[PDB]
Amino acid sequence: QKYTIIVVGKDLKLVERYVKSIVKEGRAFGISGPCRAPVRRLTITTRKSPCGEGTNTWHRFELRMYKRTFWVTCGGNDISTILSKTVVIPGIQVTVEV
Amino acid sequence: VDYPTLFADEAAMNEALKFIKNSKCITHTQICERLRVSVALAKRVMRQLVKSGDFAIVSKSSRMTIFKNMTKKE
Amino acid sequence: RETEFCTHIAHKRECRICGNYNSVYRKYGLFICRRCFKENAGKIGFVKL
Amino acid sequence: PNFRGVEVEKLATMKITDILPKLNARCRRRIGKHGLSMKHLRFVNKLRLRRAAQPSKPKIVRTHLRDMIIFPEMIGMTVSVYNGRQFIPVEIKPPMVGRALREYSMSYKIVSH
Amino acid sequence: SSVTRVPADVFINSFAAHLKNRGIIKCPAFTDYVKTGVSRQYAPRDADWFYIKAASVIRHFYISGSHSIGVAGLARKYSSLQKGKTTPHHTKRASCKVIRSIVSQFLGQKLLIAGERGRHISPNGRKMVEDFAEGLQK
Amino acid sequence: NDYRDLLRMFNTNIQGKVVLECALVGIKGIGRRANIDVHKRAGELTAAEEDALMKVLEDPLSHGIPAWMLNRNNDFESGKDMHILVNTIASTHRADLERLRKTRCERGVRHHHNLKVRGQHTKSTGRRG
Amino acid sequence: LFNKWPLTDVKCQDESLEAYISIDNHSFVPHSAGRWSAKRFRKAKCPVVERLTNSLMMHGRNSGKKLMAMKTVGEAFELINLYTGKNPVQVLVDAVANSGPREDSCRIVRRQSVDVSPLRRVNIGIYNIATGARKAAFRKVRPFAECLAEEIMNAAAGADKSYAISQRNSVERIAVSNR
Amino acid sequence: DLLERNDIEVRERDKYTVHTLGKKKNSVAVAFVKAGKGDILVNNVPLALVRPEILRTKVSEPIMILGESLFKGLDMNIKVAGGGHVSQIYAVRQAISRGVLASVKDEAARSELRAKLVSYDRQLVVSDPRRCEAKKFGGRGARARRQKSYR
RNA sequence: CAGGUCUGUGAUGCCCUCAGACGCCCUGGGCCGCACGCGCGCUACACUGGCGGGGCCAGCCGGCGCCCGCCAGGACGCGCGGAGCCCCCGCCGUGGCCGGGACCGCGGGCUGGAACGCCCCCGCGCACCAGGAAUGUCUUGUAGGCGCCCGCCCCCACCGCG
Repeated sequence: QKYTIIVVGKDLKLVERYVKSIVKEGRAFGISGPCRAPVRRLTITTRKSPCGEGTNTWHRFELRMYKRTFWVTCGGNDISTILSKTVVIPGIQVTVEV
Repeated sequence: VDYPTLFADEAAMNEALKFIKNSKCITHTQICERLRVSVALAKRVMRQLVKSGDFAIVSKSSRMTIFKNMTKKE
Repeated sequence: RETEFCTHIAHKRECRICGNYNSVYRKYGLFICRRCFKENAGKIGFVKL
Repeated sequence: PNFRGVEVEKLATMKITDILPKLNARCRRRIGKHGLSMKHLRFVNKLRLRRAAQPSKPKIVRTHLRDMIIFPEMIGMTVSVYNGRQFIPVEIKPPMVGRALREYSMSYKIVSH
Repeated sequence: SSVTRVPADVFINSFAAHLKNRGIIKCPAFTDYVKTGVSRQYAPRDADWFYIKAASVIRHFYISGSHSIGVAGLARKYSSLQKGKTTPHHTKRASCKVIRSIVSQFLGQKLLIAGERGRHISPNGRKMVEDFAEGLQK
Repeated sequence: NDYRDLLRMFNTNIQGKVVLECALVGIKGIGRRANIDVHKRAGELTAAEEDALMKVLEDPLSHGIPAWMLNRNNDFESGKDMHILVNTIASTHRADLERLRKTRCERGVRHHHNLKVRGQHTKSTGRRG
Repeated sequence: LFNKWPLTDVKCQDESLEAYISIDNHSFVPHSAGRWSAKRFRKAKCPVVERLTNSLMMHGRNSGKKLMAMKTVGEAFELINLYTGKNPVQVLVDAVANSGPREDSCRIVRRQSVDVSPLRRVNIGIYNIATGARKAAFRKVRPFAECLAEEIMNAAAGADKSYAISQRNSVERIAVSNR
Repeated sequence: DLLERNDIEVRERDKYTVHTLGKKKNSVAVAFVKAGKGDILVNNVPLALVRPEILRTKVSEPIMILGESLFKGLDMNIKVAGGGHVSQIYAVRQAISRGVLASVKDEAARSELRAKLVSYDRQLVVSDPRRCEAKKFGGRGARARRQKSYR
């Protein structure tokens, strides 16, 4: 059975290692090539000032969300083996699907 | 101000055509200044003059129709 | 006072942090004060650049 | 003149439902589709009761209800609508049928520069 | 290819004339006293407008190829801006009821097929669009 | 080319030179709430076609003109839509202002004091009043 | 130009203006973004017809509308060829050459007369011919194209009627007086 | 319409041998040459019919620089997605010239067609990047700021 | 720098109120009231245009279908899917006019508990024919023209950020 895997990482460097680990754990289970979802840019522009006094300077805050595409043809136990096998780094999105 | 023609040229139309034919070139707006026709009327009579072949349209554009008499060479 | 208290129904969207009902800025589903968001947007991971 | 083609004598006898297609687009949405509300219906019943009671009664129907659209029956009733500080008296007349009480209550004073 | 080689506007005007003689569409009553679009405040002065539009809807469906998109998508194709406002001008879509009443009429005459969702040019209709293009080619 | 000069419909002066659609664009100013060619020009228009139009304008719901395309749509006297022009627009506008004067309404007071009714900023853009 | 009017023998007759003028490097139709605003004098290497078509796109309204302008100078060009029986580009080179004013009294209060560079004369000549047309193409019947062409023919002759010639002569006038 | 897998998705089979591109002002074009009878089509529309009618000459400049022999055998299929009308004609010209270059690229003869085309028109072969700038706060444009009320 | 923010907050001193509260809720009004002066804008003054019948290309990035309705919208199901300007062809013809759409009068919708909100259709046709002293921002994909998206939003942008 083939299971869909999606990983969302805010920091590109933190997901960069995770994608390298994903190939080095599921190679026998034939993990899919890591297509990268186009960045989802969460953008908030807020006036920098607590008040509205002074020039209207704007504070731009952006969270870039990166996502990767993975599929593994393996047993029900085998995805769980890769889920334990992949490098665990904190604050990551883990997806198990059918 | 200007004279709105009302497409009134009848006996006068033939002499109006005579002057237009004499002029080396004609444009839809040139007639309206030279003889006070609406430029819309100028297109009306010009379509008849080209129908004979007195004039040759160098170029047709939505606003500007450039006509030089193919005739008048003789 | 059961009838009197809170008879009127309306949205009362406020910042999660402050409770102010103005500039809620729920653009991405964040119920966040614009002034309060300025205080704590680093933990949410938004970066200035 | 007959209001919207129903003669004034016929209008008082007529019902809002009977004159509803004849009435305004908002009136048809508010009463025909959305429906009225308990406060407004209790007010219509209160208006019906005092006019019916007829004990020689100067209630002058004090009301904070400006949302209410006038009903054909209310003709000849001196309603009083709180403009914000005071109840401004509003007698009912034939073209004021299916018209809100706010339109005839003076919410603000004029400028007088 | 065929109709694509022909200038689409030239093909649309020539085919609309053919559709009228061929009896395709047969314009409804409402179309004489209606102005296409919520943006346009003036009715078309063409008097053959419901035929020129009907060449546009069926040829644009030929352009769909296999899309099976609907009437609102075609309405967007003929949309323009609403003016007459102090506020700046913004694009408003074409009136759907005119567009619905030609795509339904085309399917009713079997020139179009309702495979799923909207409509794609029917094989019987596919000959018609190519046929006229061949007449234009010579 | 056949030409006729000024014509009068509903006591208005009509320029023969302009296209029929422009010629009727205003009747007594308050007029433009058909069977004739609209591009022919007012001078080109025949008496007979004008007579058919005269019937069309007097009774719009008789030749395929719609209810929505009418000047008046629900009335206040008959409850029915109609097309009124010339003096009737002036008499009904007077009648509509008189109805607004009759009962006290915000619509009534503003129309008299000349303040815009249903309008918003009277503070900065009603100047020259 | 417009599949017509080759610049085979079209050339400048005024030496100083010729150095800053283009009568050879013309791409078909007056278009092509060559960034002739770049560096310093890239104007010299820019097709005069483009320079003219770029002037028309000004005074708001027709701002950036090169295509409309390209077909308008094409309509004017055909009018020029037909009226004078002459390649329009040759008349154009002469019109923008004569129009450029050779003496201008800048401030250098007082003002002093100072000689004008060939590039400035090249740019003023193009500018004045368009404004001579733009002004006479406002609430008038003749289209912008017919004025642009009217202006060009007189400018080649030097007839004061052309707005460009009158402004050139008025510029050299207040210059002679404030020498 | 922006740099997707759209580049090859339009044609299945009918393998094109020479691939070329022409991209300016966000308007990107992918040109595929099967080297058949020499005819050129852009977006299903023959190159001799181009929507701007004055800008058919701009598109037919590579063809005007070299003789008919070069285009006698080069069959080009072009697909322009995105950008704008004028950015699409400008893109077409760049792609057609990349196609001639790709036919003679291995030989030193690539130099001849690059010199002749470029000398007549710059950007016939090259593509000027000139991308759009970003609006900044306090203005309606990168180089435009709102009128200052006082001082 | 006593520039601005104690009215963003479980940041806060001093202070004021505290049970007919300067606490909180509930209802109705006000911020949008207008002789007038000004600041940021938006639409103009027409034909390098309005009209409007087609072609047709966007980017931050993105849903549609079927009928009913002039529209506005609505019913009903499903996952889908893209500008203006400009281009050609008509048309009007230098006429406050076929420019301009401000106000007004009937209606038809919508959102909400409610217009006093918005949208649309038929009307209606104000100034305005290029703006004095002054002034304001800009040098490449730039000025300008031209559309679109989101924020705050029940509805609504001549706004802001893009």
